Amino acid sequence: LKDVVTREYTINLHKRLHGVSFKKRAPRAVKEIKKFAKLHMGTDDVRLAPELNQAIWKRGVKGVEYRLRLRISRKRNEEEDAKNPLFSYVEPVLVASAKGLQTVVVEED
Amino acid sequence: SHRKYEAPRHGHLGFLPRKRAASIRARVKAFPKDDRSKPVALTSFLGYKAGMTTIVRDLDRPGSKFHKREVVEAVTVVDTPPVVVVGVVGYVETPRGLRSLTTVWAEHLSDEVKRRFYKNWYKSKKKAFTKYSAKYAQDGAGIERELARIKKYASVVRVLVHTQIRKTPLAQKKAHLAEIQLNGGSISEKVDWAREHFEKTVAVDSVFEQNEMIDAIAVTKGHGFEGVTHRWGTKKLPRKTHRGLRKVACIGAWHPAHVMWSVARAGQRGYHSRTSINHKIYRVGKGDDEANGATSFDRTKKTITPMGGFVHYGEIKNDFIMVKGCIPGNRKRIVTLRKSLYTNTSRKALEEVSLKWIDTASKFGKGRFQTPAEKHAFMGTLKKDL
RNA sequence: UUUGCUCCACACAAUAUAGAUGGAUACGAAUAAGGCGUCCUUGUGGCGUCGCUGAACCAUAGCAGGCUAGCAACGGUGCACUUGGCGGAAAGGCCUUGGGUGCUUGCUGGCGAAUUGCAAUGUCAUUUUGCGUGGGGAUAAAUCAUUUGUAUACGACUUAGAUGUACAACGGGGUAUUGUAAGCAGUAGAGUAGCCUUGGUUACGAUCUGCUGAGAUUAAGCCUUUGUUGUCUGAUUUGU
RNA sequence: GCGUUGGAUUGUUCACCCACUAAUAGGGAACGUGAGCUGGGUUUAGACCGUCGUGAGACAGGUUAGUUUUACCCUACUGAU
RNA sequence: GUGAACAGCCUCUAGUUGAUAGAAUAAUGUAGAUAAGGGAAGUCGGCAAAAUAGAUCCGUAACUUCGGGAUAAGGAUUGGCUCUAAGGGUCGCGAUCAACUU
RNA sequence: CGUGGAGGUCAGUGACGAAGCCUAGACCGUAAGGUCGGGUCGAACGGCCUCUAGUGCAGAUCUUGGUGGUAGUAGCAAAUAUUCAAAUGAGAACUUUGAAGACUGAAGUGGGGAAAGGUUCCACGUCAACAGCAGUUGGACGUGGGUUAGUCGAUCCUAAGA
RNA sequence: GAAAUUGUUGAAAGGGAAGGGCAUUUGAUCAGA
Ligand SMILES: [Mg+2]
Ligand SMILES: [Mg+2]
Ligand SMILES: [Mg+2]
Ligand SMILES: [Mg+2]
Ligand SMILES: [Mg+2]
Ligand SMILES: [Mg+2]
Ligand SMILES: [Mg+2]
Ligand SMILES: [Mg+2]
Ligand SMILES: [Mg+2]
Ligand SMILES: [Mg+2]
Ligand SMILES: [Mg+2]
Ligand SMILES: [Mg+2]
Ligand SMILES: [Mg+2]
Ligand SMILES: [Mg+2]
Ligand SMILES: [Mg+2]
Ligand SMILES: [Mg+2]
Ligand SMILES: [Mg+2]
Ligand SMILES: [Mg+2]
Ligand SMILES: [Mg+2]
Ligand SMILES: [Mg+2]
Ligand SMILES: [Mg+2]
Ligand SMILES: [Mg+2]
Ligand SMILES: [Mg+2]
Ligand SMILES: [Mg+2]
Ligand SMILES: [Mg+2]
Ligand SMILES: [Mg+2]
Ligand SMILES: [Mg+2]
Ligand SMILES: [Mg+2]
Ligand SMILES: [Mg+2]
Ligand SMILES: [Mg+2]
Ligand SMILES: [Mg+2]
Ligand SMILES: [Mg+2]
Ligand SMILES: [Mg+2]
Ligand SMILES: [Mg+2]
Ligand SMILES: [Mg+2]
Ligand SMILES: [Mg+2]
Ligand SMILES: [Mg+2]
Ligand SMILES: [Mg+2]
Ligand SMILES: [Mg+2]
Ligand SMILES: [Mg+2]
Ligand SMILES: [Mg+2]
Ligand SMILES: [Mg+2]
Ligand SMILES: [Mg+2]
Ligand SMILES: [Mg+2]
Ligand SMILES: [Mg+2]
Repeated sequence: LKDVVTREYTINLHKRLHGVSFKKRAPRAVKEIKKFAKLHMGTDDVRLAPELNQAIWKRGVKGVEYRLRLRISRKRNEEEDAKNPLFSYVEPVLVASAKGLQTVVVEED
Repeated sequence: SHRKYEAPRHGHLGFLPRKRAASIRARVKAFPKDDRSKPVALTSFLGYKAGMTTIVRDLDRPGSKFHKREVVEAVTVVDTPPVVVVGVVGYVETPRGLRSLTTVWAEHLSDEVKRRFYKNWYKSKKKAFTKYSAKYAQDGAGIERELARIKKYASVVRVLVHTQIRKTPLAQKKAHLAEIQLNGGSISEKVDWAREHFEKTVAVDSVFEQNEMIDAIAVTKGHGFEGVTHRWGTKKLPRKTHRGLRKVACIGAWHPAHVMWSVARAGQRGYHSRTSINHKIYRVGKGDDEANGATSFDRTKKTITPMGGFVHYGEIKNDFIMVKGCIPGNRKRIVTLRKSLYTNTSRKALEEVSLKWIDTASKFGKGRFQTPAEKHAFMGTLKKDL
């Protein structure tokens, strides 16, 4: 929980965005992905790749994909302040389909 | 001046205040009158509302247009695994009412009921009843002394029972503990029954039987804050009404110069204690009995659980009570089934119902099939399997 | 817990007092009837007696009650022990056994008291709290934060969470909804246009057919889970 | 104790009739009730008519059109800590 | 682009992305919708809403100032695809060129 | 009884502290009021006999100024809509750049002008106030720069009219 | 450098207002002799 580690997850954005207002669905997806990375890595400092933001917004504000395959890498940072010396970086995986995939440890990068 | 057109008032002033119940487990406020000739028995039982289904049965009602004909009836299924007896309370009569003289507990309390005594179980040291259980050290002199006091006094005897939630599909994991009055004579014999049944289970069939009229005591489903139109059934105001129409137009005369308690006001709806009487038991089914949902007319080997499971509840794996119609409370809520307070002989009671068929189609939609075997038989082979 | 908590004993400090100043001294019932005593033939009995208020009964003498010497009798009373029993309406009291100790004004002596100055409540009771000295005892929770949705405007409620039939995220299965996916193929296709081995070929073609009740979605307040991955000691507060 | 209605006409209270009904009782509560509504009537200003008035104008006569404001306080009430 | 269209809807150039935000999803609201069966019984009053609606073809009453009424009323049709027919210019019946409308 | 000012007087008080102000501290008077102490303060002021008046406040929906409770309340909800990252910075929902998602949809949320405004234009610096949140940004603040005509206008003509 | 109004500190009281009069208790405070 206090080490550097990378894992690939699938997030059920469909069930996380059920019934959400249409103008708030993609922003809500961003916030749910941050909450997802915080739950899985313990890090409050979650940063999303702009490619991941593009993946979220790919179909506009309401057309969020039901499932997204994310690569979440908990890494350490050293900067002006400690401020959660661990942070998570979330990137898209760019698979053909995000169905039928389990959480895996990347083990390489 | 007078109302100018008479109409009954909206709502029942006897169910006031329309406030939230103080507990999620509705209190039994009256037990059956004790008949000290019968054997010692629980007067009530604890269960969990699983869901509703429908049955078909021949009506036995001479003189009715549907005598000896088939009728379809809604039924409520209450999951009722055996309750564990863990204690006994003695009640002495006083000029100020009933007063609990003392309570004697079982020596060993399972974690199910021990969780009831904690707000934060996981981080506690679980010391509850640790010093009490030492009262059973060598001969249980203190335990026998307390039971002797209960016999010497305590004109009313109630056992402490708790549900086994671990046997239900519920995630709660914290048992429900309640006092059930022991009817059946000889206060001494009541105490003996309690002591002998300490740490032991009492099944629902030892309390209830087929065709019996029972009362359901439960906290109704909550709906939060509600306007007068749906809380009290008042007439919707016309479309032309400025400032809204889901209101009562006149909430009072000039005098008394006060809004009166009897005027419909917006507020909490639901989550009220209700005690609804005269629900007939249609089945006292047993969890170990596969073909729970079968009848002598059906013979299909199926349990009471609908296809896909009871919606928002799960599968029935225990003993269960199927009562006719509906009872207060929503699915997964603890309910208390108590024996009737009076002897009903009305030809509606005293009717011996025999179920012909119990619906086990999915309640998650317009379920078309009673069993997976029937679905396979109708649909034939599919691509994935079958 | 920078030695915390509780109980008991003692001492010392406070704290006040809806108001101690010998004793709240226990049948029940009736009242155009009873109480007590007694007797028998035991009753709704006979006989006797009482009331006419507690104006009683008990207690009551001793430096606010001292120190002593005897007599008489085995009584009375206080204390702390102790035997056993009864009492649940709010019992927390009532009764009883035994020994020990002190007092005894039941009676008879010896000593003391002063000057608080001619009165001044002239301080004697019990209520809580704190502290210190000893002895005895026990070794938790709740809340916030996170979590659930049987709850809910917010509070509140109801769940879960320190290594497990644990929880979560995914995945699988069931259930359910729609209605047959994409792709490929076809001696299907109204025809039109070409070509020549003029009985077939090529191009275009809504659509049709097959793979295909397929594909998609399915808890967000559905059910289930021998799978994969992960999580599991942060904060605050509470003592008779 | 319990109920005492659905409608045609009329702004209407009233009235009247149709009809159901066990019954279609009478009343009060600032002729309950407009920061509850509505605004048909009445009840400003526009306009028409009839009668009256020389006239301006009048009419408890008719007719048509005519802004219905504010609660976040206190209490009361309903629920909630 | 659709379309009769400077309508509505989508887009290119250009411009803007500015309106205090975050979290929840009670009542009552404001704005937008739907509703079994009945169909104005509501109400002063059909207020509000609904229904109708484009185009092509058919058919169209009383009355009338003969102009209208009239889109009276009341019917039918409309997609896609593959075709068929008709409607032109210029040059010397042939050659060549060309756009939509029916 | 008290107030502003005046004649007289006490050769009155006072920078060793006048006046004023504060003071559940003291004294006198039935009272209007008077006197004293303590604090604060800094330049004047008082007793008595008289003179004099713009001489005494609780009010007038009084006048002017100041301040509350309401109340951290009503509310900051029309114009579809924002999001990710980096840079800058003490600080970023709001600045800049990049990326993405949208809109105006040519009767524009585009490009120019007339009236009007008057420097708002542009650069640099810059955030106390203002931009009903914010702000490192700005039509703000500070300092400067900037408007080039024989041909475009005015200028000239006449119009209603003056 | 007043008052309204306000913060802190200290003191006190407080069952649907508060304030007032007479009298005394209690606490605090104080002059006179
Ligand atoms: Mg919704
Ligand atoms: Mg009436
Ligand atoms: Mg209902
Ligand atoms: Mg209105
Ligand atoms: Mg269902
Ligand atoms: Mg009235
Ligand atoms: Mg009113
Ligand atoms: Mg009004
Ligand atoms: Mg009215
Ligand atoms: Mg009107
Ligand atoms: Mg008028
Ligand atoms: Mg005339
Ligand atoms: Mg066109
Ligand atoms: Mg309808
Ligand atoms: Mg219909
Ligand atoms: Mg109809
Ligand atoms: Mg009508
Ligand atoms: Mg009506
Ligand atoms: Mg009418
Ligand atoms: Mg209309
Ligand atoms: Mg027509
Ligand atoms: Mg006509
Ligand atoms: Mg003057
Ligand atoms: Mg001075
Ligand atoms: Mg003062
Ligand atoms: Mg000076
Ligand atoms: Mg004056
Ligand atoms: Mg004044
Ligand atoms: Mg006055
Ligand atoms: Mg005033
Ligand atoms: Mg003023
Ligand atoms: Mg607000
Ligand atoms: Mg608003
Ligand atoms: Mg907006
Ligand atoms: Mg940008
Ligand atoms: Mg638009
Ligand atoms: Mg657009
Ligand atoms: Mg500028
Ligand atoms: Mg601002
Ligand atoms: Mg600011
Ligand atoms: Mg800066
Ligand atoms: Mg400037
Ligand atoms: Mg020129
Ligand atoms: Mg100053
Ligand atoms: Mg002040």
